[PDB]
Amino acid sequence: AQGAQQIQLMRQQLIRQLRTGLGAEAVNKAAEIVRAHVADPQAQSATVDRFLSELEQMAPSSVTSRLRAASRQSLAALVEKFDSVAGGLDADGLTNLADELASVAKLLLSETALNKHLAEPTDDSAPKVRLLERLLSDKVSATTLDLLRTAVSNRWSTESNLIDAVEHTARLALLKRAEIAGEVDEVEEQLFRFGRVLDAEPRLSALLSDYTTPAEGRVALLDKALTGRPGVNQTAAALLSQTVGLLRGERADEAVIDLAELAVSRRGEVVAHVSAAAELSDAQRTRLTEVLSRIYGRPVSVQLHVDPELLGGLSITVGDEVIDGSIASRLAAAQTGLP
Amino acid sequence: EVAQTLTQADQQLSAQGDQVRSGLESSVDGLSAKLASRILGVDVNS
Amino acid sequence: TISAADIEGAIEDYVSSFSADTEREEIGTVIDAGDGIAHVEGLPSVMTQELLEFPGGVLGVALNLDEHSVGAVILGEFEKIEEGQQVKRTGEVLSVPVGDAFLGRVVNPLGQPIDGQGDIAAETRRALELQAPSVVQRQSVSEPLQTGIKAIDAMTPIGRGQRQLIIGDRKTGKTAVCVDTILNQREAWLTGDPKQQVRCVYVAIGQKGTTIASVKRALEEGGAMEYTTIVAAPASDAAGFKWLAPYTGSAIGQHWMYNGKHVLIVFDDLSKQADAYRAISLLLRRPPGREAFPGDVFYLHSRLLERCAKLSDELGGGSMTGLPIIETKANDISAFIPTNVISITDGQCFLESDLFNQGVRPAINVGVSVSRVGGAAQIKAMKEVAGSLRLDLSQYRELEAFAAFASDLDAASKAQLDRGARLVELLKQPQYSPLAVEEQVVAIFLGTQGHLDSVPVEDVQRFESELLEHVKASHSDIFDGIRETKKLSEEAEEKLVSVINEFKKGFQASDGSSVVV
Amino acid sequence: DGQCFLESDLFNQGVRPAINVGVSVSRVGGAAQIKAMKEVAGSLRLDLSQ
Amino acid sequence: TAGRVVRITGPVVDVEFPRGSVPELFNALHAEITFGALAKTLTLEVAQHLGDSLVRCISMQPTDGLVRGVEVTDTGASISVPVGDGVKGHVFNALGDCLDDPGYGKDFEHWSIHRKPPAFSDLEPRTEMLETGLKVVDLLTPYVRGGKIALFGGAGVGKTVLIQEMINRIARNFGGTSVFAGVGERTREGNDLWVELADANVLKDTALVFGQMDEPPGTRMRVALSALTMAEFFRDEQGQDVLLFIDNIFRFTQAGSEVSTLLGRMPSAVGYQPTLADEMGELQERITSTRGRSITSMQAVYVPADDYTDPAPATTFAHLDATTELSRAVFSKGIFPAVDPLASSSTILDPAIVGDEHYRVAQEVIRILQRYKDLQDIIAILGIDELSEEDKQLVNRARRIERFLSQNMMAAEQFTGQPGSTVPLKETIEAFDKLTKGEFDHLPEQAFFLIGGLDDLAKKAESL
Amino acid sequence: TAGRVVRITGPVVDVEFPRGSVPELFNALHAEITFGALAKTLTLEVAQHLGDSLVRCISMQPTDGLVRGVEVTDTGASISVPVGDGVKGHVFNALGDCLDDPGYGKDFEHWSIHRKPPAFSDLEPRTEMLETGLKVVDLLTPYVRGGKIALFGGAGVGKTVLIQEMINRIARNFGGTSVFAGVGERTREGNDLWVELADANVLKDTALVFGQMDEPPGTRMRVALSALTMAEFFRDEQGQDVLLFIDNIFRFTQAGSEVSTLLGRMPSAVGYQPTLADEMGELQERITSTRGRSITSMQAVYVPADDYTDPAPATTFAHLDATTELSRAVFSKGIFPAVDPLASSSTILDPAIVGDEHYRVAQEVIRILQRYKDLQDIIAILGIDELSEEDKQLVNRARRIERFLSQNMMAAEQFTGQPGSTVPLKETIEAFDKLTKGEFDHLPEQAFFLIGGLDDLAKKAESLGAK
Ligand SMILES: Nc1ncnc2c1ncn2[C@@H]1O[C@H](COP(=O)(O)OP(=O)(O)OP(=O)(O)O)[C@@H](O)[C@H]1O
Ligand SMILES: Nc1ncnc2c1ncn2[C@@H]1O[C@H](COP(=O)(O)OP(=O)(O)O)[C@@H](O)[C@H]1O
Ligand SMILES: Nc1ncnc2c1ncn2[C@@H]1O[C@H](COP(=O)(O)OP(=O)(O)O)[C@@H](O)[C@H]1O
Ligand SMILES: [Mg+2]
Ligand SMILES: [Mg+2]
Repeated sequence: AQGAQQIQLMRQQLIRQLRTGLGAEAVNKAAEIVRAHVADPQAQSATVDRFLSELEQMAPSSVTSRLRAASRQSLAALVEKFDSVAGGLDADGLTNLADELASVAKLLLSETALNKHLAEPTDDSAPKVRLLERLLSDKVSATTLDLLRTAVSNRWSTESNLIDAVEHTARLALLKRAEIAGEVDEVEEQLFRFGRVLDAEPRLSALLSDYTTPAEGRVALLDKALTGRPGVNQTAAALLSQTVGLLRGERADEAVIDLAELAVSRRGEVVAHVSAAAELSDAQRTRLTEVLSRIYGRPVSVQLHVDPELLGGLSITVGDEVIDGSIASRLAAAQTGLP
Repeated sequence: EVAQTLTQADQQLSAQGDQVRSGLESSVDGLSAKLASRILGVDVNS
Repeated sequence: TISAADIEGAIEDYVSSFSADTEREEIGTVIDAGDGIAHVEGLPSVMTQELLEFPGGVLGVALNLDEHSVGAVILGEFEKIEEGQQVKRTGEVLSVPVGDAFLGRVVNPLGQPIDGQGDIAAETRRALELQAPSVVQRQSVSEPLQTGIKAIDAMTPIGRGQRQLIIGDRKTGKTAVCVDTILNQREAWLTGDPKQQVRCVYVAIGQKGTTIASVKRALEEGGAMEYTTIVAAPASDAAGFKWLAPYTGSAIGQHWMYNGKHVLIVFDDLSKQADAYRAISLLLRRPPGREAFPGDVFYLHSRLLERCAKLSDELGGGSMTGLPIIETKANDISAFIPTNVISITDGQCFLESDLFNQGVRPAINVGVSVSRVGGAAQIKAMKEVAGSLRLDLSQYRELEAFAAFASDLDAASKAQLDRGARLVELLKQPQYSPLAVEEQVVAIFLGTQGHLDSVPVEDVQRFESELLEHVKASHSDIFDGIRETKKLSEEAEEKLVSVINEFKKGFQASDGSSVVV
Repeated sequence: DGQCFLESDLFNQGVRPAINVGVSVSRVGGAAQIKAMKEVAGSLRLDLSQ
Repeated sequence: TAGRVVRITGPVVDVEFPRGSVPELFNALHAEITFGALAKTLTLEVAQHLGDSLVRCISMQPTDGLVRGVEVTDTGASISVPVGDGVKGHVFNALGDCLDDPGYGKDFEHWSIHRKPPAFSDLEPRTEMLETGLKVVDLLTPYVRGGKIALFGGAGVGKTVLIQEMINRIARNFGGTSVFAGVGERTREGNDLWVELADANVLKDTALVFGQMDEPPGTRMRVALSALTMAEFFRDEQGQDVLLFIDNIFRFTQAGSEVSTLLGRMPSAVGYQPTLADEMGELQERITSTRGRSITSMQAVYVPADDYTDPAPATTFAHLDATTELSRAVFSKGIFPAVDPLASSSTILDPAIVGDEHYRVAQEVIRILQRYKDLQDIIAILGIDELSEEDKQLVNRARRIERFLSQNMMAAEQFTGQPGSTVPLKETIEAFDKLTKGEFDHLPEQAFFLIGGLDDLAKKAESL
Repeated sequence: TAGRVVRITGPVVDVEFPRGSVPELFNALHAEITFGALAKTLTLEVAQHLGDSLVRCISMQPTDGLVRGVEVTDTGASISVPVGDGVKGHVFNALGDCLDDPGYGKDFEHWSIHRKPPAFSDLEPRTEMLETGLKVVDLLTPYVRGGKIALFGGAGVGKTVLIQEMINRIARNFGGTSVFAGVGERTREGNDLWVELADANVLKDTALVFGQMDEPPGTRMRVALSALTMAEFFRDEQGQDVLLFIDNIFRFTQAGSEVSTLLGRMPSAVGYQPTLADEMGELQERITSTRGRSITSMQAVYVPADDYTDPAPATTFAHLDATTELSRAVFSKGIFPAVDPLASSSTILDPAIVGDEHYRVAQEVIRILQRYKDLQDIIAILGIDELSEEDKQLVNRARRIERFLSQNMMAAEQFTGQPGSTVPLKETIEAFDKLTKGEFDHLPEQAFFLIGGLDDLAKKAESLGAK
């Protein structure tokens, strides 16, 4: 009986082996067939349209992190103060204020002792404020003094959070002046393009991220190497130069991506890094933005990342959540789903 | 006896498995076309 | 003969229904990996113990949830993990398929067959962490689980729903005892009545693959493989599988137990699971305690072993009996893990190397082996005949120092010594030879009624066996009576005595001495 | 490549050098002796252990 | 004001609260696991204030299925258990939830399980003896009222019957109640105890609190405190004498060690928690007599590796007032309760406490029994006839004494129809004085099994 | 796309790579040391992905003279070693470089030293005695052809001598290929084995792979994998019975521990790495026979401080089909081989395989020796005269049995000048049956010490004036 059972087991082992071989060759031929069919751009457009239709039927969902409670609350207070200041300050004063805040932040980063004294949590605000005037009461304008006094009058879990908050305020001021100019979309696009190229050129990002070297040399390199070109927004270049100058222990391309994310968040949008297999159409782009906004509610700014391996569909990723309509992903699923 | 039956069955089933592999090489086109149609979401004749 | 119709049928069915529509997936990224642990940033909504899919079909378990990342235990092929890989959350805690189709199959802790015998049809799925039956969902343990070993069945009886630890040094016969129990369940299986049948689960944790193959071969020889399932976590498996294997076996057994079936589950052995869990915990940087174990190793084993229970008749009356194995070093039962498991379980069978070498096989130390369930796990005949064994053996062990001075011993004490010698020889049992409960009852009746007093020690074993043959050959009605009434009636007792006396007239001792009267 | 175990109990008993014969050993053996010494002392260590 | 989960590491959960809403130490917080298979409400006991509005908590239930960021609610008080007469006849867990009838006791008054011992000035300075009514305990190992009694016994020596007997006697004579605390309780044995107490009809006199094997260390650590809180209510509020059973106290110590390890504390000698003595004191110091009422505790003690110098038993024995050994030999001899009269001991068997006559009779009984124990081996191997005439006289007297140390227990009524007996202490003293003087040697041994005072002895003698 | 050295701490090196260029786990990287005295090319094995494009690596050679920031080149694969029939008769190191003839084997096929074990369905239990000619081994722990054999023992109890004896008795006339793996043992012993195999004409069938105790932890970790890869090629590809000798496998474990704490993982009990059992399981499970493909593997397992409860030997025990436990107590008595009969074991010592007479005689010998061990302390204190007559007979019989279990081994002549002897299994069974029956109780016990069969016993007894 066990011998006959062994015969049957070996028979169906062979059957499973043959099924696996047939499935493998069939999926390989299907991959070749889809590769041949997808060459036509009309096929690209049809696949993207079908994925958009599928998304439109998708039921809407509902759902810096590294800051702890005290640092996050103090940053919230600082941004609250900054908005009120900037509203009256207006664009030119915003330029001056951003430069002054960046200089103050790099000074704080340099003088570790001063940073520690201004960062240690304390009950009262009179001593810290008093020292702030005693240091730079008249050197910089009143707006910067008020913002710095508010920044140091609050509590921070770690001292580095203070420098981070000041840098954030300076970035916010630059973004606010950009908004006043009304070319916010231009700076968004420039920042995202710079992030993409820095990521694609890790050597340059590593060279910039070496904060041991003087800031002036790094910013000069950036000006005369990458960000200084006829087709560059002035405000985006200023933001990139500011972040690199103040950079310390942070990935450069990651810093640029953070600038872009903050810039889009200024108006409340959500950045959706849509990676399509080909350049999209205006109608398709608008339809995609609308459907993503409906799914996630909040307005969505879509950044396109073309790539051939996708073969179709859109591999959307927003807010740590991915909708993978890629045709290549479908091929992988077909191959791996076999018995 | 179990061992000799096992080996003779092994050789015969290997032979007929090669034969069935030869036989099933034909219908691969249809199955691959069906799979491609399903993944693409639109039927493709090729 | 392999038909080509099914070959095409399977693939055409698969492709025709290859619906791979898109869906929203929470993603994370591997930020570091090492030694079978991967830390994954992202996955904000992942649950503790959630299964995670890494690229290439790799699986992990989310164990450490932090504000920075998730430390996950990779369940296999850890070398494929790389920094930057995308990790998906399945949305499920660990679960295994369960069903009657798992009988006769060898699977890994995820339920995937490894015997190469094809697919296993799952009746349903069951989470590994489903809570144990509550204190009010049980009833008293009152049904014997016959191991077929006279030593256990008489001295440390095991009832259905009990957790009896098998603890001893290496090569003392622990696996032999467990496999003997599994084989002894064959007659109950053949009965066909589920109220008598026992499904068996054998969890092999950390054993080398050829050892598991040897155990499976032994089970095949005895026909036990029709009602046995083997969950294999060989030594080459990731620490995650070694840590999960007992829980997989327990989940399968629980599926059977909650449907009114009776299950015997063997864990061979829990010490290796504890070692694997300690490895995982240390690699996760969890605080170590005594012997470097984490603070919840006792919880590990206690939650595992409390799922073996005798359910109340409202829930179906099914049961699961646990036979955890613990390997001690230098006979140190006061080590951390032996102490924990001894505390957790109902009774202990202590196997000793010195007894094994002395010829006492199975090498169970009846002096220290205990069964808190006791007589409730014995049939009436067994309880009656075995009543005097404990005191007889204790007195014999006390008197063993006076072996050579029998002239100075009073008549009673020399009788005690001789009876104890015969009884020790009685409890010996060859490997892979379980005895039916009626056979054990008759053998113990021989020992404790003084019918062995006229036989030399060196012949007792042989005598016993031959007598058991003789009865089964010509006086099977005694075995019937015992089995179908669970008691030794007076008429049966007298008939058995006459049969014993006739056999003694027939018996030939090794040295030619007459064993008559 | 072997060891000469020295014991204080052997030293106090008068065994000087206090080499514990049973556990002391050389892993080269006769190869490290001249022929005559190897002949006379072929099994001296085993003799003394016994 | 509600917090949210930040870190989950096994039973340890870190929770972040708003700036000024951090729970007090030992507060109970409630979280929710919504995953269907494992859906439950987690009770988290606050263990440490990590700073920056984070608290480290021990989960009382397994954290499998718990998600980061889920809301954590503060109850504003530590673990509280229901108190009052309504808890008797019911089974609760360390958290106060009723097991035999979920939802029961939710409207009862609830007391925090963390309470201080009676004020030093409120302690009854003078030790007092607990007149159980059992001859062996009253004479040889008297129990201290408001004291602690270690109980030692293997399987099948009548330990459960002795617990039933103590419940019966405390309920009947003293008009008291009983709280059983199963620390590290096996679920099978918990169910068995529940059913057996129901069968004996003493479940109505007892409140059962189970922290089981398969629960995380926190509940096994706090179940003794929960049962102690119920007993403290019975003593201080109902003005009753309470008998608290703890089984096993060593498992309370081991759960404390496990929790300490989980919280990152460095182990002290032999791997135990650094605060082992402090934890044991916080527990055992609440079991005392105050305001004329008392909690007396009988505790099962496990000794690791039989090492009485091991830190856990060494710490526990600092608080124990008496010890009661249950011997399989005595049980096999049919003597009930199977108390080993020689190994069992009491720290108040002292003329200062029990008086001169009691002490003298006890010492004489101990001497006779000890010398009979010495003669046991000679009698067994060489036979009784080998003994001298004085030796045989002493053997007869000692056998009679050890048989009279047996008694017909109230709990024994269910098994054997004969009802139990209570022997007044003075009657026991005079009876054993007579026995040690040989004033009963002429009577047969059988007259001395499972009887009460001298009246019962005589009456059974005329029955032979 | 090349990495750079960031941190150097002993045998562990941290390397930073450009994002997207991080080597996979167990990849082999190359770094240059250009200091004149110690100039070399370090091979680094990627052990961990530390994050931020940093990888922690184990160096296979001493890192002396290495400089932070130097270029690290990723080979894209794991450490690979030559495989084929050409490796026979040559000595390789853990990295696959031939030592006797440098440059040899570089054109061969190369196999990665990291491999998965055979599938469970392919495993077949092995039960076939491998007669050796040693009385104690053949009687009480019979070896399994195609099975796993270990020699446990403390330091300097006779593990290496017994390995050489088995090479003389098993590998000399073996049909197939032999692979010897020196794992963290003495270089002098490796050279001696090389010369001995060459002189015995066995080298041409043997592949030697050496990583000595003087090498860094990484080499001692991976030499076993390299030798096992060679053996696996012979088993799976060439299809011939393989003899695999490993000495000492414990070193593998030790090597891992030496680096474990430098790799950032908290120590386990007794200072071992937490991954002790898992690494050991991977390695051991790779060493096995599969259905129709035989590897007879014999491993010497060091037992630290003579402690058999140590985690390393305790974990190794589970992986063996037969174990010969060498004891310091037996060694100190002058009994050689210093086998502890009461502790050694074999899975084929049962009546089904070895037969009823062999099993009966072995059980009787074990029972007698166990009783002798039990009575030894009584004899030490109270003296032998206070035993019963049967106990006195048993003591005499047991002393003679334990003497007769000793044997003059072929490899031990260097230590005694006495040529070795070989005893057939049937003669061993008959002789020990006679001993247990008391047939030789009259001969002096010294007549049983370090001899061969019964003829040698008679001759030695005659030499002592007894018959
Ligand atoms: N009753 C018995 N009679 C004779 N030999 C037996 C008996 N039980 C076990 N043995 C033998 O004892 C040896 C050890 O048995 P077994 O493998 O079951 O023990 P173990 O404690 O599980 O061992 P390990 O530590 O290897 O897992 C084997 O040779 C087995 O055949
Ligand atoms: N005084 C007594 N009278 C009658 N029966 C008793 C007495 N004491 C004990 N027994 C019997 O002995 C058994 C002892 O078991 P148990 O009470 O559970 O003690 P343990 O918990 O130590 O095993 C009980 O089942 C009971 O029936
Ligand atoms: N069979 C034997 N006969 C005589 N001496 C031996 C024998 N085996 C070992 N020895 C002695 O014991 C020493 C230790 O043996 P060896 O195997 O080299 O060490 P290890 O046990 O550490 O491998 C040897 O160098 C030798 O001197
Ligand atoms: Mg085993
Ligand atoms: Mg050696």
